[PDB]
Amino acid sequence: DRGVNTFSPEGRLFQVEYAIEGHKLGSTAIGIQTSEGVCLAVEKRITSPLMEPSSIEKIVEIDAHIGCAMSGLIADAKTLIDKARVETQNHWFTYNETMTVESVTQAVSNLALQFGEEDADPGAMSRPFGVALLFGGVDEKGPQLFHMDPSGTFVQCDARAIGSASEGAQSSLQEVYHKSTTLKEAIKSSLIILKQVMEEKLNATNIELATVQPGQNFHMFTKEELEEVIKDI
Amino acid sequence: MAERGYSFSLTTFSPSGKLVQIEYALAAVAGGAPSVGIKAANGVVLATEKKQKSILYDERSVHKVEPITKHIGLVYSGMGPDYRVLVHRARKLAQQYYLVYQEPIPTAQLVQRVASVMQEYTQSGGVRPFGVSLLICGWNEGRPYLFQSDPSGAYFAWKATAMGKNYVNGKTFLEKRYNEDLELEDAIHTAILTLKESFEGQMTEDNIEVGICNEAGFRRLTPTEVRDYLAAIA
Amino acid sequence: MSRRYDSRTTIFSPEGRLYQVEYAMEAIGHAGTCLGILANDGVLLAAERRNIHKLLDEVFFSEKIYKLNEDMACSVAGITSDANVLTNELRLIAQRYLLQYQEPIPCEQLVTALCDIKQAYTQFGGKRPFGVSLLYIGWDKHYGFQLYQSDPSGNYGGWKATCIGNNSAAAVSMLKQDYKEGEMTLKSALALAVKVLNKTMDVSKLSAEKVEIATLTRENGKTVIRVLKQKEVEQLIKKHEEEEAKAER
Amino acid sequence: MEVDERPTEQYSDIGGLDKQIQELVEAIVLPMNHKEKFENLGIQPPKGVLMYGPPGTGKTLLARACAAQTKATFLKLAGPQLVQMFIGD
Amino acid sequence: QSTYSRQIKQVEDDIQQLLKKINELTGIKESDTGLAPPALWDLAADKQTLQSEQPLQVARCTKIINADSEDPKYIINVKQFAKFVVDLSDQVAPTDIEEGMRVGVDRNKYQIHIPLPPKIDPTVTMMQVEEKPDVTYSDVGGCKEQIEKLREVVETPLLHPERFVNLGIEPPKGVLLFGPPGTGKTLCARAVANRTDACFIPVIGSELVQKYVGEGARMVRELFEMARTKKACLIFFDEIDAIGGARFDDGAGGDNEVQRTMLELINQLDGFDPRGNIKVLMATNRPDTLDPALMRPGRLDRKIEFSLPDLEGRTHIFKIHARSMSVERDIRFELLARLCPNSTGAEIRSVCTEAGMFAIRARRKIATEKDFLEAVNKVIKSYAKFSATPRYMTYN
Amino acid sequence: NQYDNDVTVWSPQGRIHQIEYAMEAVKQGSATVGLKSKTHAVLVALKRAQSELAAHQKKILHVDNHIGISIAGLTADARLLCNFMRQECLDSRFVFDRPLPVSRLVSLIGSKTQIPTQRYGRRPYGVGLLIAGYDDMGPHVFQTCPSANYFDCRAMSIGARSQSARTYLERHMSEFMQCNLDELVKHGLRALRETLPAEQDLTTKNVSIGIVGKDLEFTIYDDDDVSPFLDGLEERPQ
Amino acid sequence: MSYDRAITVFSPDGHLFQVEYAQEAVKKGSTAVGVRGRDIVVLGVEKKSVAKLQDERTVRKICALDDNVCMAFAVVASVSGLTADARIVINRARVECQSHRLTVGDPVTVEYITRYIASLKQRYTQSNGRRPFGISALIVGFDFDGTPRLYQTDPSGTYHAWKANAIGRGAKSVREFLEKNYTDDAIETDDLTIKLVIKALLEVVQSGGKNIELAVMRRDQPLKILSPEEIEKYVAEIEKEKEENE
Repeated sequence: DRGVNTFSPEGRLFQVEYAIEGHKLGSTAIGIQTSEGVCLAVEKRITSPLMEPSSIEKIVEIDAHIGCAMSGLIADAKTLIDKARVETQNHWFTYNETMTVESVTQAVSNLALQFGEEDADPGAMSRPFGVALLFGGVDEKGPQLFHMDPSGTFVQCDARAIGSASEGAQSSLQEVYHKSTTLKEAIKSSLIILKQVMEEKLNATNIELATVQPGQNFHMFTKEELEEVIKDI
Repeated sequence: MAERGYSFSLTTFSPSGKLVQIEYALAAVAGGAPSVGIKAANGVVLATEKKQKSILYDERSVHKVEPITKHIGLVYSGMGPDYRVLVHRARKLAQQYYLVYQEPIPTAQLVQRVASVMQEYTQSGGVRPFGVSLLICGWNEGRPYLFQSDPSGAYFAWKATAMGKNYVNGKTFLEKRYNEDLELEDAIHTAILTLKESFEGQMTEDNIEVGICNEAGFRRLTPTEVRDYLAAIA
Repeated sequence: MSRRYDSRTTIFSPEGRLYQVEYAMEAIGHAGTCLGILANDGVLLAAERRNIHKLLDEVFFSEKIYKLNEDMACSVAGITSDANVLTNELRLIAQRYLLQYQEPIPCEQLVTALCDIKQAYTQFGGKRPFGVSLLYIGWDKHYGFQLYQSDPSGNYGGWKATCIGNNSAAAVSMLKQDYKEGEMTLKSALALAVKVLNKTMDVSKLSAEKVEIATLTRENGKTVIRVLKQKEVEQLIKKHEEEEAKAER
Repeated sequence: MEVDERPTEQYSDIGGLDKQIQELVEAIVLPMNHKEKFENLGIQPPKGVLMYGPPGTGKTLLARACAAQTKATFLKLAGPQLVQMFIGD
Repeated sequence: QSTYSRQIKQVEDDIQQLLKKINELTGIKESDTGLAPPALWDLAADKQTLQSEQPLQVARCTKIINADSEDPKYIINVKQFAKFVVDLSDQVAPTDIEEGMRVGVDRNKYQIHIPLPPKIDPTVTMMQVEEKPDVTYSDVGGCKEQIEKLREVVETPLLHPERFVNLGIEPPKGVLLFGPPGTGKTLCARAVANRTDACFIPVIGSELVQKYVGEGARMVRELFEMARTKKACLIFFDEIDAIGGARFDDGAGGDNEVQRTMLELINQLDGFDPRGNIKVLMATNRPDTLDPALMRPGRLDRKIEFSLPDLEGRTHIFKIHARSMSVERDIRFELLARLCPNSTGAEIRSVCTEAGMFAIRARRKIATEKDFLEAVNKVIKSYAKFSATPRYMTYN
Repeated sequence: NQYDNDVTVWSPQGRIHQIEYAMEAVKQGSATVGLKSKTHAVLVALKRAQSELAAHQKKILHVDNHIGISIAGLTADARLLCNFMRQECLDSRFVFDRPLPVSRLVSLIGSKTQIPTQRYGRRPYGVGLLIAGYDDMGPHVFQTCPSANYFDCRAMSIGARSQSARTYLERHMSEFMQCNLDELVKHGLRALRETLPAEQDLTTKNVSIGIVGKDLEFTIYDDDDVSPFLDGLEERPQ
Repeated sequence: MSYDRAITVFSPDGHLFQVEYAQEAVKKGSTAVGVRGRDIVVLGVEKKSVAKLQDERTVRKICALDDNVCMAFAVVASVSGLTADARIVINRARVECQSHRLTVGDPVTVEYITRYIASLKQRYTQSNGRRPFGISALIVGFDFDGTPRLYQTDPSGTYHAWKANAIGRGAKSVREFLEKNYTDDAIETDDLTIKLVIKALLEVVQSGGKNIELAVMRRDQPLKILSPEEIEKYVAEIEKEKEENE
């Protein structure tokens, strides 16, 4: 086909630069790291009032103590989560300790660029991934939020938002949040940017929030407990 | 280390009951060497153009008339390398039959199995099917038989057919002409006359090569003998 | 290069479907026709050989209809070349299932399994899908007498009278018109089979050399698959003369 | 195309690549005036010089500059100009 | 309505036929167009008929050749396309007859009666330059940094070359404009042209490439020369992916056409004489999709950045677009700006306008806050989606 | 175009265009300085972050407690080579039990990164590694490219306008072997600023430090554990 | 999985050419609506194309992936018939379903199938010879909790829980026609769900209940595919009803 080895004279891939535009049409995800937990926010994308928030999630379990909220292209997120889930469970038998939020993000980051037009294998691709994932979980070093992106780089962040506008959703988050603060203020800060960047506005079946504290397991929130977080936008 | 290159289909269906690239292969056998085959009904005789038109030919075993086994012989028209593999494969197939049955491979069967590789090479990318067509003889069922296997992999059943230069014209002349109930000696005489009609230029005995299949078994006629037949008839 | 061509074999086209799959159907149109008809106590296959030539020796008396098993039969509609490979795969599948099953191979079961291979190539492997639609006739206990039709597209169909190969639209209607659901018995059906072949050919005049007729009739304790000799078909060619009158009347 | 000098853009606009400057001044300017010497030695005066390299090196820079300074009879021809929309005119 | 439409159809047909006769017949009815003030002019007009200097034939001076033997020789091309050599004007200056200058020459004697205003030597170059409007900064969104560089590079050296001497460089021969489309680059470009008092000549790359290549070559050279006559000018080459596209020539494609036109432009950039204080401005998607061969970086100078509005960046454009417009609102400029995703400036500008069209729908005549809210939701979806080719397989 | 994306079209110099692009990829990536002594090896790398409410990504990666690597370029391409370097070093340690020389390890990496340059339709990687190691001979800083070509240097700097950093390094080349662990870092800091504009010097949170030896085990200093190694720098030597 | 070109190359649109082309390939497997009841979760398909010389089994868009999970397919388009390309997604889906029964022997979950399918499509992208997919499935089945499930998946790789969803001939359009028809009564009453499926199919197809074949699946009993003849009886009443909601 038309070049999939394509470098610019600056020295980056055109194809990677193309990958971001896909994320922008997709879903919106907020991850905030708190001292007192990690809270994860994600767009459910309502479009009927018949879609049940308790039965279906897009906050999903990597481990029983670790969560990941997805953004951008949905199909692409699933492939990264299934390899990451096994790596995590295999880690638990062997070490007998929960996997660092950083440890899982590094593994997925390998997949992002390895593409080429021909000589492709499962470890390689025909075009780079356009999803950014927010892996949030509590480990022995404390609550951490690590951020993985389409360029296949891992960075520690105490607040990252990626969605309809990646940089836009992160600039709203830069104004509100402060580094060290209470759980309710972090949960409030995640919802608040979310409705403004989106076309869609804040409801209790519009978005999905689940919170991981340290000393707790991953809990996906009940119908009532999802509605409690809505009162403070 | 590793090779790729060409692995997508190279062959596209044409509405004619055949693909484009195989149709072109059949022209290749036409520009191939003249080979004639007539079933005499008491053996089959097959005759082929010995030459590759350098006219230095010194054959003692390097023939294009080859015994595969006890009662199967092959003469071809078209490509040399493509043919050598079919001969090597044929012995392995004949023997494959010889192990199970304790008789070698009937004409029909040998054709089914050779035909499957020739098609294989079509559908697959990075390969091309043979440029060879076979005149296959055999004695099975208590009757001599002669089959034509084309470079496509299709088979056409023939009691007499001609290949090489003017093959098309060759088939119509045989379809009308073909004979049966022929003595062994006569079998050679008819076969040489048909070869005269396909093949141009000089014939002596280092220009044409003849092999016969009968009850005793397939063998390949000595250059002295061919000459005596050639002279005899008008 | 290889990166500057198109053939859209594994790649989907603007159509939403591959070129290679659609083209295979065109090749099938101008190649000899195969039909299978249902009778009350058997099933039969009748086919037009790919040989339009005036002289055949009959080295292989299966040049269209090959009997795979003692429980099954097939026809070829398309190119004889892709058939050769397929014929060899069929002698193994048909007998393997039977070793295990000890019951005459179900007509449906066979086709779906085969159709899976036809589709496998077009989707992956970078090979084109076989240029041959195979018409399977068989009998199993839990559907009864059957005819199933195979495509290069991986489409299967449960039929009682169908025809594939050349001028198929005409042919299926012509089999429906003469032969309704469950109407016609095995002998009278063999006649009907030749009558449609005479009309529909790539090149006219129906002869013993151009046709091969196969019967599945259940004999005393065994289901017997025979390909009829030229001699028997000839008695049906006169029967086919009688049949033309009979359809009309 | 008719003679009238084209300006100097000077050779003291490019420093370095000295060796290359010497080759251009010898090649182009000398056989033009000094044809007698090219004949004396025994050679024909060139049928031209091709200046090639990567863009921006000063391939054109030296030729135009040197030619004015020396005083020469300068024809201004441009390759794309010569091609026209009428066929083989 | 089938029976009702026939009645109406016949009645018009008859009335329409009758009209043809009336119109033709009436005419202007043997009147004179000139009226009363031209009567005195008729008498003049007759004197002129007798005279040999009238009528003049327009021509153009092609070339200056001296082998003088009367008064200076010039070869002109007559518009019957016979070349004739004429001589210095009967009383007018030799400094008015120049190469590429128009001249009026007698029809009966062929000598220069009077020279005329210059240029008519190309047919095509005259066609390629089009009308010029002015739009001002008010109308073009943003006071951003991206906006600021366009002015500094274009306005300052041409307006005052003094500043550019002080620094110790020449005013740019070349200038590069880059940034993806749908940002108001052309709009900004119009806006600096008025301030600078530097004439902008718009040019289209699509006219330059043509079936047979060579027309575009002569056109480009002639175009530089015209601009060179103008003092402190800009030749703005808009929408070019001919003089703007990839460097490559297939050698049986339309790519041949591109390569001749580019190649002359390189010759022009350096010049037959240099181009201090003359700017050519070129618009490309980004400088990496522009030639490394046509880009010979010293001459081109500064590359002026324009980039796709940011979320903050679009908050800024939207206040300008809104303020310029007459609108009655309750909701604020920032909210709606964050509401939009990162896409283009163009969707966000259309919101301001679409709210006015919803007002007519709503049965108001000016916008309101609810019209505004409605406009973001429809606009983001509409323009972005339902576009673009669904393939990027098997291209060069 | 498409003759520059082919890994089977070459220049008349005999250079494949795809290898040429692949070297530049390093150069757009952030500057890293790697130095050696005769007791230690120091990796100083320049960081980046997405936001002010974030900590910077370690560009120093942990392999073993005797060998350590620092990346400049694409992280995802980096991670495949990283999975390869960890696999070989650990192998060496189980089977041979020698605290692997740098010099053997880089040559094998050179083989792998060369494979896509020969493959049709596959792009070369475009990340630069300065691999710091300590074996029983002493420390070595080897630099491996996106091509096979690998360097044994006393000090090297790769990235933007990296030639300028080498000049500082060459003036203090001898000194490096005498100096201490603490100083080797400070001389690294002073090289790293030469690459960047003279309008800017380093700060505490854009410096990552990776220290290597077997007189010490491997350490990564992040954004605030950087400070003790950082003190002692000169603002833009020209 | 062997080719010599990439299967797709990326665009700055952020669409995959092959997944969108696949969506049309799955509307070849015609229109399918499924509604979730209290105890019977029902899906029905468009066209059986009856000529009484055929079998009804062979054209089915209803495929049994297990004996307690079943699905009907489509997505968007209007393009020509062909069961076959869709049938291929079923053949992968049926292994996927069956491997889970080996792992968890209770009636296998809908969620598992949908998730595996989204990831399965991305994976095919990566291999140069493998043809991607992009389909929607109406997954019907039961959990080990005995509660009804109707799930649906999309070419965008995303699966959602629903009380009624329809796919085919404009996915959003058949779905919206059901949104009107839905009331709170509908889902608990067993009788009411069946009528919803038949009104949606009756729109795009002429003379249904010969081109409407639907299956009910139950908490305790496996897949039952109803005869067409008993479905026609419903179609006649229900078509009276369909005009009323409009």
